[PDB]
Amino acid sequence: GALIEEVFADAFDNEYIRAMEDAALLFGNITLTTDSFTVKPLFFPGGDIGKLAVCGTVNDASMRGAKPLFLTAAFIIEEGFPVEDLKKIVKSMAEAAKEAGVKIVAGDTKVVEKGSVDRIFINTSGIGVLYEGANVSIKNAKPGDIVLISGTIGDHGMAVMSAREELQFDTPIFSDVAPLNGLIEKLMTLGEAIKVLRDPTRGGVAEVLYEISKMSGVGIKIYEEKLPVKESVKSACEFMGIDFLHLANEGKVVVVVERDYAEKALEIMKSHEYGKDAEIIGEVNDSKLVTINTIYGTSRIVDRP
Amino acid sequence: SLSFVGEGCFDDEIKCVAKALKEGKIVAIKGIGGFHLAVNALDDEAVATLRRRKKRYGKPFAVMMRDVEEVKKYCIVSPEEERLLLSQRRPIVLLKKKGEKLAKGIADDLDTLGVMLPYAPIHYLLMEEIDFPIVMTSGNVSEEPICKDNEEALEKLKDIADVFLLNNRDIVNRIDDSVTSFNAGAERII
Ligand SMILES: [Mg+2]
Repeated sequence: GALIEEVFADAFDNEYIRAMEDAALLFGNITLTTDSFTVKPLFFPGGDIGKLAVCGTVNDASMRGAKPLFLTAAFIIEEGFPVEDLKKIVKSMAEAAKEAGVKIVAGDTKVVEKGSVDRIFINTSGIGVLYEGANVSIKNAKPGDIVLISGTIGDHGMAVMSAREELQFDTPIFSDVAPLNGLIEKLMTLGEAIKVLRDPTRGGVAEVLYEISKMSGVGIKIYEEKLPVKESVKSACEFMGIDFLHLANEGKVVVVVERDYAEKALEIMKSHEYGKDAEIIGEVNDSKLVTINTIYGTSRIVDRP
Repeated sequence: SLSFVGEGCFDDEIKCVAKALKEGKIVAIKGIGGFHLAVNALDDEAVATLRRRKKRYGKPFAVMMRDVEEVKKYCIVSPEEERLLLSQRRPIVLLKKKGEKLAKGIADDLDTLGVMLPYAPIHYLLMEEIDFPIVMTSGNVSEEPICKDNEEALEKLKDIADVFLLNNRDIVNRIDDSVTSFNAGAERII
């Protein structure tokens, strides 16, 4: 019941906030985002808090149809946090910024008493610049649009779950942490035909679709058979009765496009290193509902996390 | 008036439905409250193909029989239960079986059967052309609201029904068959 985001929305109420975008669009051409990173454990299969802190903000800074350029990095560190772990985190941050073609230009470091923070938190903010004819917003979905996902669903969520709760599986699960600004850059070739871009992080794919529905004032239909998911994630969830639609991702983007450009958007993704498992997964409805079709045509509402 | 869609048929529309049932095909019938799906309840293959075509069901099928005499052959029917069957309300009544005499796949591993009597003129006419009980299950894939319009049924039930009995009277408000029973000295509606 974190109705803290309701208190936030009341006090900082304005056009930018009401919009509920991945990033604010300022001056018409530059974008601004911020995110905190509180993941435990700090080091997990496929990544760490450092790579996460960069990628997430690089991603958020692109979701508006933008090339991310500059980042801030704020570190809040526990007294006596092992410095060799810190060197590893910082290194991972350096590597991710380099791959993303981004630079950390400002920052802060605060050290707090032992026990005032579990080891280390990191906040990053990001600045990006909009491409020529970019118009990407959670408000932009119209009925008839196609919904795509850039790759498999539920990697990160299940990976940190597995490491954090010591759950052994038949196959180890790795996090999908990646900067997607390169993939987004190739998508933004399609200009205005790209309508919505969002990374399904906290709350997974399900939450994104609902956010698209709420803000665009539309519905979304997805197809069970068309949803990409690694077998390791599939059976891990099937063992615990979890819906992978609710697990977080950190190397994926949900894309809404014009009907005629969907085939092109898929091929643009499939020809990119982080887009090999991309699929057309659904369609934007007239209904203000979020529904999933199984094999043979059995419709049911997607439940909210 | 009635219409018959599917393969060609020379006769009147009821006779065509009788023929289709006899051959082990699924018939989508437009009744009072919507469409329902029918097969010969003594034909194991027909019941099996309906089970396969719904594929997401599992639930037992209700069966329509011609009169109380026919019910008494398959089920235990007390006077209160007979009153519920014969009622103009015309519901499905859940009844205790009297030994396995129907096809497999109707109501397996269960000691009860949902039976209804004819309720529209079309059923009385159908009953004099056939000599077997019929499955009468809701006209839907899975368990969503049953179909009510001709064009809606023709599309939604395309992979289920082989043939259709339609008519040119709109159903305004779709409404399912009732399902009731008698137990502990009172009617217990399901
Ligand atoms: Mg985001």
